[PDB]
Amino acid sequence: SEIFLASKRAAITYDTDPATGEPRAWLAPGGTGNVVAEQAGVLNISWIASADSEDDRRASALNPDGVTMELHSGREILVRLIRHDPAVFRNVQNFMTANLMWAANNYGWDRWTQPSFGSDAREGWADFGRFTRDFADAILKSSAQSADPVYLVHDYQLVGVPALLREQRPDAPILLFVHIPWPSADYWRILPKEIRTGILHGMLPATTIGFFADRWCRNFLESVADLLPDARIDREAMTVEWRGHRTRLRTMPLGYSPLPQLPEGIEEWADGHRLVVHSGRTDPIKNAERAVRAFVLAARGGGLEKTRMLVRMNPNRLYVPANADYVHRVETAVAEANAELGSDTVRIDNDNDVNHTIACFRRADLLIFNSTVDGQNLSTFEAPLVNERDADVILSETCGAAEVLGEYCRSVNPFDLVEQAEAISAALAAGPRQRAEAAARRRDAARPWTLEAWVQAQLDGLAADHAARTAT
Amino acid sequence: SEIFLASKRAAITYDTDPATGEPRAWLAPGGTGNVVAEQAGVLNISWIASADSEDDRRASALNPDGVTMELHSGREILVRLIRHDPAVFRNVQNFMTANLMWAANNYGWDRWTQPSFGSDAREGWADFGRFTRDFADAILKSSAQSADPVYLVHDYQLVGVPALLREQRPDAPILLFVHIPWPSADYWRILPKEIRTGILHGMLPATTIGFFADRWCRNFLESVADLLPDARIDREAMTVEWRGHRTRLRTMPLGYSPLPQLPEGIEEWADGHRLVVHSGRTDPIKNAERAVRAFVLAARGGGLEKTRMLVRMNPNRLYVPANADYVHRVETAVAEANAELGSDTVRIDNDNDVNHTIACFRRADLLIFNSTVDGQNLSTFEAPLVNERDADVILSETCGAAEVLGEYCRSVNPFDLVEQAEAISAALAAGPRQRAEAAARRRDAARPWTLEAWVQAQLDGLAADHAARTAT
Ligand SMILES: Nc1nc2c(ncn2[C@@H]2O[C@H](COP(=O)(O)OP(=O)(O)O)[C@@H](O)[C@H]2O)c(=O)[nH]1
Ligand SMILES: Nc1nc2c(ncn2[C@@H]2O[C@H](COP(=O)(O)OP(=O)(O)O)[C@@H](O)[C@H]2O)c(=O)[nH]1
Ligand SMILES: [Cl-]
Ligand SMILES: [Cl-]
Repeated sequence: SEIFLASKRAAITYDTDPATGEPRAWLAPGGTGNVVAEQAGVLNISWIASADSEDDRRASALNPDGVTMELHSGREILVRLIRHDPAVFRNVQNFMTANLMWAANNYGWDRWTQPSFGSDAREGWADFGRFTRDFADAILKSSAQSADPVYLVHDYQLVGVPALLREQRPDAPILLFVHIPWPSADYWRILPKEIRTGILHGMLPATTIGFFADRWCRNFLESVADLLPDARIDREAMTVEWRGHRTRLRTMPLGYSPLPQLPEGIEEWADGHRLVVHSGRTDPIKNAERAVRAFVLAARGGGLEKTRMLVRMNPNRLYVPANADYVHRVETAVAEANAELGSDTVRIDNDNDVNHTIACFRRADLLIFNSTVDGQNLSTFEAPLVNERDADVILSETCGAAEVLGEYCRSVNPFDLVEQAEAISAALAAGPRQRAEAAARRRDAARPWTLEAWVQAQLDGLAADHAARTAT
Repeated sequence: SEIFLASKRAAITYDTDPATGEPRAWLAPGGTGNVVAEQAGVLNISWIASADSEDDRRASALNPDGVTMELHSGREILVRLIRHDPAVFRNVQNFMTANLMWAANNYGWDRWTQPSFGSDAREGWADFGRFTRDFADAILKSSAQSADPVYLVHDYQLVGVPALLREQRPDAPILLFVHIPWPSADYWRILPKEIRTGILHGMLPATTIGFFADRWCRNFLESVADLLPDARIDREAMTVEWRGHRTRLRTMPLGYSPLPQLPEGIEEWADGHRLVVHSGRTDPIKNAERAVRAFVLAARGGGLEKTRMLVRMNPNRLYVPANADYVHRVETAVAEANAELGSDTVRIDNDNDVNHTIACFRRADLLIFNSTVDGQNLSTFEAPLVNERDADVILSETCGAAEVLGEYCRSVNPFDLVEQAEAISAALAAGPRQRAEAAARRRDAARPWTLEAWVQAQLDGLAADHAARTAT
C-alpha cells in the first residue's frame, strides 16, 4: 500500500550536529507521517507539505522531488516541500485566518455588522485556487509512478485538493480530514456564493471526509443539502451522492499522542492556593475572557478564598486583529478580576512552551476548557491524563471533545457566565473522594483515543469506503 | 366555532368624536382579529392582548372582562387587554429586544465576544414566566364558558403560552404562529439551558406551530432534536412527538394586506434622477449600512450618474443599543457615500409615516430589501405591487419572503458587498421592456399572498392538525 499524505506543514527541525557542526534535517517525532509509516499495511509513504520557512525553501530547492528521511525501526518517509509563489501563499494564509475562513468555520461573525465581503474576498478565493493547484500538482507528481496510490489529505487549507486529485485519478482512495468544525448551513452560507459552493465542490470528490465530531458531519451534510440542489444526502448512512460521486462522511475522534518545571514564578505564586488553570492559544475560540469573568462570579459567591487562577496562553497569529483583540479582552478581564478580588489573584502566562503547559496541567486543581466552539480540543484529553491532583474538568459542550468526554466532565454552555460560575464553585467544593473517583473515570474515557488509533481509523475507514464506492 | 386570539398587541385607536367630543375607542382596520372575524366558519371571536399604553390601562380597568367592539357588516369582537405588573412587563419587553431574544432569533451574536449571560438572563426568564402566566390566565378566563374553544396564539412573546393552555384544556386546538425566524440548532443553543429548553417546552404542546418559511420550520425541528432527547422528529412529515404531544409544523407565508405625497423635499431632490430606495425600520437586520456600501461600490463602477439613493427608516426601539448603533452605522455610511460620490447623493429619511413609505415604493426605480435575515418581510411584496416604474427588487436570500419571490427578484447574499453592487448595476442597466416583463411576473407571484389567505391557511391547517392529533 503506497501512501501519499498531504498536509499544510510537515514538522521538520533544522539544526547543526553538536559534534560535527554539519547541517542536518530531521522529522519531529509524533508527526502524522511518522505514525502512518509504522502501520502494518503501509509499504511506503510520501509526505507533501508547504515550505513555510527559509530553511524549508532552501531544502525544497535542494531536493525538489523530495528528500528521504529516516525514522526509528529503519523506516523512512519521502518528504517533499512545495515552494508556492510568496504573494499567493501569503494571501492564502490571511484567507485562512480569522480575517476570513477561520471566522467561517469557528463561528466568529455576528451577521448584523460583520462580515462584509469585498473585492478582497474574490482575490483571496482566486489565490486559494492557485494554492490548491500547486498542492494537487505536487501530490500527483510525487505519486506518478505509483499504480494504486492512497491519498490522505489533511487540514482545512487543503479542502480544494480532492476534486483535483479525483480529476487525474478517478479510482484512487482519497480521504480528506478536516480538523476544525463545520458550521450550520445558515452560517456556512454567509460566505460568498463562489466560495460557499466552490469549497463543497472541492471536497465532495473525496472517497471519505472525516471530522472530529458527529455535529460537524451533520452540519456538513446540511450545508450540502442546502447549497447543492443536485446533491442527495442521507443522514443515517452519512453519505452524499452528487454528480456520480458517492462520498462517505465519518467521525474519527482524536484525543492525544502518548508522547517538568512550571513557568518562572508560577509555583511560588500558586503555593498555598488551589489553582484554576485555563489553557489555550491566543485565539478567540478558547474563551478565556469568559472563563475569568465566570471565575469572578464564582469568587463573589465565596468559598474561593485561597484560590488563584492561571490563564495560560500560547501566542499564535497575533497579527490577526481578532487574536490581538482577544488577548486584549483577556488582559482587561484579568486586570478587573484582580482589582475586585485583590492583587495577584489571576495571572496570565503567555508563552510558547509545551513543557510549561503540561506542568500547568499537572499542577491544576481545576481545569477549564470552555471554548466557544472547538473542532476537538486535545488539551482536554491531555490534561486529565497527566493531572495528579484529581482536578475536575469544566468542558464546553461545543468542543468536539464533548462528544467523547462530556459525560465525564462538567459540561457547560460556554456563553453562560452564571452556569460556568456555578460549575467552578461546585468543582472546588467537591471532596477528595468524589473527585478521585470522577478523575479515574475521566482518565479511562480519555485513554483509548490515541494518535495511533485515530490513524488506524482513517486507514480502515477509507478502505471500507473505497470498497463501497467501487461497488457503487 | 368560537375563536380566541391572543397576540402581544391589539391595535386600538383612541380619540374623541370630532362632533360630540365624546371619548372614542375603535379597532384599527386590517387587524388580525378583524380578518378572522370575517371568516365563514367563525361564530364569534375574542381578542386578548397586553395593555401597553395609558389609554389601554384605563380601558382595561374600565372593562376587565373585555369590551365588545363593532366592525363593518355588523360583526363584533370582544377585546380584552391585560394589565401586567409594570416592572415585569418592562423587563419582559427588554428580554424581547436585541438585548436578548431578538438577537437569539435574528442572528445578532458573534459568539466570540457576545453574548455572556449573567444573572439578568435568569431574572428576565423568571419575569417571562410571570408574563406568560398572565396571558394564559386571561385567555382561559375569557374562554371559560366556551365548550369547544379554538386558540390562536400569535407573536414570539407568547411562545410560552401553548403549554399553559394545554394543561387546562387538553383537547383544544391550539395554533402558535411565530413571525420571526428560527435559528440553526447550534445557534439557538447559545441560550442558557433553562431558556433554550424552556422555550421548546412552552411551544410543543400546541396542535400546530406555524412559521412564515420552510427554513424556520426545519431549524425549529433541528433545535428540538438537538435539545430534547425524548423528542422524535420527522423531517418529511414536519412533526414532533414528545411526551405524548404530537405537534405539526407548518409554513404559512404572508405577503401583504390589500388595504400619496413623498416626504418633504424628497420629490424635488429625486427629480431628474433614478432613485434607489431601501426601506425598513431602525433594526440591524434591515441591513441598510451594507446596502449603502454596495451602492457606493456600484457607483464607483459607473453608469450610476444621475442616480440617487434614499434610506427610508421607521424609528423603532431606539433605546436598544443595537438599534441606535445601527442608525449610527448607517449615518456614517451615508456621510461617507456623499463625501466620495458628491454631496446629496444619498439621503436618509427617518420617520414614522407609512403613507410616506408607500410613496417611496411608488417612486422607486430600484428597490432593495437586503435583510441580514427576516422572518418574512412584507415590504418586498407591497413595494412591487404599488410600484409603477417597473423597479427591479433586490432581495436577500435570507428573508422568508425569498422562498416565495426569490426567483422573481435579484436574490443576493446580504453579506457580499460585491455581489450586491453587481446586482445594483445590472438592475439599473436593464432596459424598460425587460424590467416591465420581470415586474409583471413579480407582481403575479406576490399578489396571491394576502392577509386573508394567510388567516384561512391558519384555520384550515389547525383544523386538519386537530383531526390528526385527535386520531393519534
Ligand atoms: N507549541 C506549544 N504547544 C502547546 C503549548 N501549550 C499547549 N500546547 C499543545 O497544543 C495543543 C493544543 O491543541 P488543542 O487543545 O486541540 O487546541 P488547538 O490549539 O486548537 O489545536 C495541545 O497538544 C497542547 O498540549 C505551548 O505553549 N506551545
Ligand atoms: N408605522 C409605520 N409602518 C411602516 C413605515 N414604513 C413602512 N411601514 C410598514 O411596516 C411594515 C414592515 O413590515 P416588514 O417589511 O415585514 O418588516 P418588519 O418591520 O420586520 O415587520 C410594512 O407593512 C410597511 O408597509 C413607517 O414609517 N411607519
Ligand atoms: Cl446559523
Ligand atoms: Cl450556527
